[PDB]
Amino acid sequence: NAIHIGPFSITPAARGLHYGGLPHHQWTLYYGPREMAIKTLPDSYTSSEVRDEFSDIIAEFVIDARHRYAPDVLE
Amino acid sequence: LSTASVLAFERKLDPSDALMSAGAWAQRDASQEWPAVTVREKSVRGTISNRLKTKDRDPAKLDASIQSPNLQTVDVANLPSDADTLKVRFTLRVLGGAGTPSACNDAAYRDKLLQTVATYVNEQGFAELARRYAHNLANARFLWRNRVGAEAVEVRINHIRQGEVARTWRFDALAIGLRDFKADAELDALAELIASGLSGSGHVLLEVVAFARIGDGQEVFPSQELILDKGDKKGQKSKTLYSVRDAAAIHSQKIGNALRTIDTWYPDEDGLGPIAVEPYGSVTSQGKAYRQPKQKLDFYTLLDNWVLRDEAPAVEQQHYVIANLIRGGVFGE
Amino acid sequence: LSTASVLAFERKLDPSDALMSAGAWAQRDASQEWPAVTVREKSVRGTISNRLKTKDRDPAKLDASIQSPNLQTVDVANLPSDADTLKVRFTLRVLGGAGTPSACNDAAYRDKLLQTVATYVNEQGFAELARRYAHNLANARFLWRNRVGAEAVEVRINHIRQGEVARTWRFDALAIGLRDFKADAELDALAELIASGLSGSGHVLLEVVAFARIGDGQEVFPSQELILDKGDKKGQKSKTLYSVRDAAAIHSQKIGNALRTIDTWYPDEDGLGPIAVEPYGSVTSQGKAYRQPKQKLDFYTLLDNWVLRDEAPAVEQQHYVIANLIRGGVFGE
Amino acid sequence: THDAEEWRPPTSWELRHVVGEGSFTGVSGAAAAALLGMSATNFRKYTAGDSAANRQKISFAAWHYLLDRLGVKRAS
Amino acid sequence: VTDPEALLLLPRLSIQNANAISSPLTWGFPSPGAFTGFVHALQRRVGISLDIELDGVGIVCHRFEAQISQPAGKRTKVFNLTRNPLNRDGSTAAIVEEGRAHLEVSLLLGVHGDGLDDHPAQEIARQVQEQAGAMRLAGGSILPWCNERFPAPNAELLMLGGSDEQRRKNQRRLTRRLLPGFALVSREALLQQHLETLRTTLPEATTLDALLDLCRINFEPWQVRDKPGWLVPIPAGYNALSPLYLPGEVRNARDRETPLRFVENLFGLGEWLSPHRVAALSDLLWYHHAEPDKGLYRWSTPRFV
Amino acid sequence: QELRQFIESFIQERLQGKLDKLHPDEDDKRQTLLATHRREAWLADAARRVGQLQLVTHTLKPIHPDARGSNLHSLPQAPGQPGLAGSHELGDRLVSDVVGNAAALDVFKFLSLQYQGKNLLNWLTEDSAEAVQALSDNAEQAREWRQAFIGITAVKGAPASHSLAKQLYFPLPGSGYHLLAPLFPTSLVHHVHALLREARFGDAAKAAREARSRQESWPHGFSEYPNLAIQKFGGTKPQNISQLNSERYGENWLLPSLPPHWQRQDQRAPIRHSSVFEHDFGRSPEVSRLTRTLQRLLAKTRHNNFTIRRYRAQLVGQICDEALQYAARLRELEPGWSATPGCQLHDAEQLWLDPLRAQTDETFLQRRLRGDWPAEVGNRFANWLNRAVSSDSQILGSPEAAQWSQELSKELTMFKEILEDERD
Repeated sequence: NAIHIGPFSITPAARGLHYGGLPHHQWTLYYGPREMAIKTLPDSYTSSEVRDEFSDIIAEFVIDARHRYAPDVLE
Repeated sequence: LSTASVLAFERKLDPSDALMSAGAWAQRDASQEWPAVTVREKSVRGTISNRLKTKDRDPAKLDASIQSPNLQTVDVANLPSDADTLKVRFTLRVLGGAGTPSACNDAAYRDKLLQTVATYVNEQGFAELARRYAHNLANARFLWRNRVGAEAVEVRINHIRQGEVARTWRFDALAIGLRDFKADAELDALAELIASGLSGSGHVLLEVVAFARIGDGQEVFPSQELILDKGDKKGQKSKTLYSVRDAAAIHSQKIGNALRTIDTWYPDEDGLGPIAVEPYGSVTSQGKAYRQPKQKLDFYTLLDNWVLRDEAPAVEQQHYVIANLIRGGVFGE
Repeated sequence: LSTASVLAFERKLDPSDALMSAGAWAQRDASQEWPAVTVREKSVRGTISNRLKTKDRDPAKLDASIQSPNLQTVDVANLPSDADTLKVRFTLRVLGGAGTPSACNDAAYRDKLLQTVATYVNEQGFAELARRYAHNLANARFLWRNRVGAEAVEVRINHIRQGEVARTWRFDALAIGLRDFKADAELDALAELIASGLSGSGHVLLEVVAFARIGDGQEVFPSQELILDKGDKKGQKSKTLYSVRDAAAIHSQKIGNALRTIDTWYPDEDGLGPIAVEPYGSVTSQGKAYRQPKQKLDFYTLLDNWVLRDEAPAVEQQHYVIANLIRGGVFGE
Repeated sequence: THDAEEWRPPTSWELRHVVGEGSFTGVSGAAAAALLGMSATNFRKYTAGDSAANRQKISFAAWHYLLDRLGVKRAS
Repeated sequence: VTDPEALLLLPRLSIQNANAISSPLTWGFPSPGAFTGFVHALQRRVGISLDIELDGVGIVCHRFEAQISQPAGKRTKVFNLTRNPLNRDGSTAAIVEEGRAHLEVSLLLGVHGDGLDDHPAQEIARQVQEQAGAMRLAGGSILPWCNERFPAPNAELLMLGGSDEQRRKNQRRLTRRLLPGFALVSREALLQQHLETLRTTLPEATTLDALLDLCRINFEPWQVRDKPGWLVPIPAGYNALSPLYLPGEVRNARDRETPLRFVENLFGLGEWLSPHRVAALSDLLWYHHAEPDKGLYRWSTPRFV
Repeated sequence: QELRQFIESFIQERLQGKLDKLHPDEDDKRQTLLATHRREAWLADAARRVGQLQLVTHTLKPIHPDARGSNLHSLPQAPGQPGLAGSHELGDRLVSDVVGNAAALDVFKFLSLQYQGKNLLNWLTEDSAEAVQALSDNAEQAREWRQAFIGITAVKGAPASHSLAKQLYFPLPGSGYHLLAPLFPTSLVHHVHALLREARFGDAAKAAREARSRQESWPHGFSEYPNLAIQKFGGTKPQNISQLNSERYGENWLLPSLPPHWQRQDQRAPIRHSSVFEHDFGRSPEVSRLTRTLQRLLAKTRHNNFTIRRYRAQLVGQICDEALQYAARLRELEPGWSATPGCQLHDAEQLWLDPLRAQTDETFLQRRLRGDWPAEVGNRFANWLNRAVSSDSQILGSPEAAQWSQELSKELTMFKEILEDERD
């Protein structure tokens, strides 16, 4: 059950683990082929919770791309 | 007369949070620059080890449950790999005036209580309770698991009157057992000191330092913290150790529970050893309460029979209820 | 009579964290100032080697994934380029009193369990279990992957009675196999020492040092930590090795698991070799439970038949149950 | 590029940079279909991902006009 | 309301297992009502017997150590508890949460009576030290003497005695021993000023004490609106929700010789400030005063600026 | 009177809810018992579980695990102290909890089921003239409904404290003491819990947190509350006291009342290699954040400068006080004031951070080790402030720049006076 936020995709790791007694899965956030992040999120997380677990990294990517590819300024 | 609606006894024998440090044996006289034992984290992977339900025997389901790895993060505390001696230090202040409650609604009840405890001190001193307290300070009962399997435990007690030391005691904590209560001249002198502190005849301050000879790099056991679970959330660190300013520590109430392990008069047995004093005297390890109220040997009915009904109990039960007075509590309806 | 609700056994055979250092062979008698093996970082470019889904086995997508490979930072530990011998040092205490639990509810259950363990000690000593523990100390099984492909392994074991060495054992850890339990005079003396420790007739502390001749600059394998999340704020760190202060180290539970690899009585086979004693004795590397509860040979059914219904199993399974008691654990509802 | 000899149509991943609720423009497929004068289904044909599952590629004029109307490229 | 004749400094008091919650809205430093109760109990125990009266407290909090933890998936914090003994049936207890902490604080106490007249300053300070080293401050024990051998003795400093420049110099040399921490004052006037300049939008008062002491993030006109000091919520005192009651007519009272009332907690704004920022050292003294005609049982520190 | 027309529909909805779990044997008797109080005989249910469980706006429940007492809900106004807050003016929907053990919350629901738009739920407690039509029957059912409504919100009257009720002495002006028993302000903590849920959660706060996650605009800010502690009530059954809902499972979260420095018990700033040479490096997160906030204020106002300059002067004074506190914290953790490599600023940093008088810095080192050198420390602090606050060329063109220069000079003079007075 992958999650698609524009060009970003968050996929689970196809076999979980037991952390602290509770079942967890590793979710990987990719921007296409480039692997951006991995988190270990528990089961009984809704897809919204998985979404705003990675929303901060997505927002930092947006800030960096907006500052890096800013157009020129004439005065 | 009746029992007061409010009744509140401030505790005597206030201990400090016992701090841990580490060093080598035969350097324990110069054990003031000994560095603290710190709390680290590590990772554990285990397997399925608890009892399974009868509906969950199911060998394919068991093999499926094995193949999901079980990982935790665990707070740990160890000695350094070149130090074999754990040094645990706390301070203990004895106040005196054990009879007066901090709150009482009835004035006649508190006056009868004051004359009852005054007659109790008049019949005999605190010397039985003070001798048992000096025993629990003599053997290192406050080293809870740090004493188990230790090679040599040695306790130093410093009575500090002014800014320097007034007197010192030197005990071999493994010679003094944890079961029976001996008599020794240094131990009886220490017993006289704690008795004079308990009688209101002074304010006693002691510094207790215990050296356990465990081994190089071995595990020590400070107190564990209480984390109530974040159930619908991520997995938590499933062990947390108590620390005061990055030093492994035992709780004050843990040392206090270790000190008042004096009750050898509970009606169930006498060979299992002393237990801690409390109303409905109950030890958490056994999960079972000695001094049940269906027998007339718990603290509350003994206090009501001594004060309200003027039925003075036996002298060991008077020791028990006086030790409950020193321990303190919030008693009432 | 039923089993208790809470019941917990503290572990005997407490090992410390094993520390790694490096040096040259034939200087191993002067191996006291050998410098520690340090954990460094290096960069790793990961190729594509997993099984594909076959919904993603299109050649253009495969070449597009190969064109942009991913990169990690990895903790690594090697010997120095001039040193060829890994030294791994830890301490192990044998305590004794293996039958007594540290927690119980029922008094009748713990009395029946105590006399069951007492009858076990009276029929035969701890000689079989301590013989197998001395074997797992003799071969350097606690070097998990560091033993694999070693040229020569030598184990020095020191019984440490006072602050100095009481006795010295020297073992060729490759001559003592990992498969069968032989008989040797020095090994039987070490087994008698461990059995005297387990019976409460002494306080046993051992220093175990292992020397493995691996090669110049070769990779050693310390214990491995746990990583929950990974991002660009780190170095995309995907592997973390365990380390005490500044030294590559092995977890104490790793040495403990390699110590109790003594179970040769599991019903599936015996040509594979010993596994670690566990309730429903399982191997994580094989993903499978030997001693399933469907058969009557797991720890819980054997213990309940031995204690409650007095069905004493075979002496091999009695060794297994008492080894599980020595291992410790939380047994109950 | 404006040169039609060197232009290639965007893939679905490149198309999701500008069209979609998670895209950087924040413009849904229905609004982007209404910008191009199409239906939502004919525009969702562009956003499938593989050439087998009824997916055609967007044209040169429609792609550059969409980049004009989203405020991404000026496309004079 | 009363300028003290001299000032006593309880130098470095170490406290273990003190109460942290102290209020149903705050959890940090304990309320100043505990310190006023401490100086009143010290006046009861050793103050009366020396022809001395004690009036107020200055507190500076050299160090703080809460027994809390962050539960690994949330930005909030939970409290660390202790294992109570089992019930009479031996089942379990009822978990009621308490918050313990560790404190290092100094106390500044004012005196008006015959301070240097009947007794010298040193013996007064020494017996007040010996008295205060046997009780508890805020629910937790006063931690007794450890290898801090240096900071033991007090300094009974005459307030108005000497030249005024010499007064500023001796109060500066007393403030030299209280630089590590930061003193605590009441900020009712700044609360009222922000309340009146907020009431142009809406006439509410507790929303002010909410909005005074958080990190207000205002958007792009991304900035953080800020107060110049350390603004904290404090329990402002006690306001009665019931009339006066006689000692006997209420059951389960603490004493049947003392009148009772049912009360609610007044909450206000305090301020932690560096002790060099106040020039007169008698400004920091927290007095508690009763207005028993109505419910106002207030602790504050008037005559502060 | 709405019970004859609309309260009949409310009782029919309650009967349909009670008969949703309706079966032939036991559920038929349950539907009969619901229909006995479903058309007009709800006074029987009010006699059963309507007035037997009543509570006030401040329950004495959380003061202990089980403390016997009456949670009175009085004191609707107490604005005596004009420097405090609390229950002086609640006003906006002062809620009440059902203090007790009554599981019959249907009466608490029916108190508001006809309360909105009808006088039955509002006049049923007292003045039940609308309850004559609210019963929908004769005088017996109306009398039972009026009696249950009167017994619902009835005050206890006879006061009862407990051992577990926090009885406290308060001293009087020159006389004895008063006994005090604080109640737990359940309505007040529920009001601030609703305010904190509206601040922390909610769609406006989510939109503002998105508009601050990126640097875009939104025409209102938001609020963040660090160090909110959580306190639980009761345990696994958080309804022994009411107003503790399913999501509010004993959840009482508390705002911080902390001292300024919470952590760093170890000496975070030693005289190291990178710091002993450059003593004005500012090894502190709070001092660095304050310096960044002071440097961010660079614009000038046409009419806000008259307060903005005073605010900047207060910020500079707070920065100087933080520097003095950092010097004191460094002086508290210097047992051996010994020079090491990388401590090349030891003429100024080792003098201003000078420990107690060592043997090397003896009386013979009365200008080297025991020298009161506050001028060099003040010059280094002024250089660090000028590097942190670089004034513009036309910044002093208005009075704000000259006021900032005078404030920096006065703060440096006060720091030099404190260092010279503390220099032996």
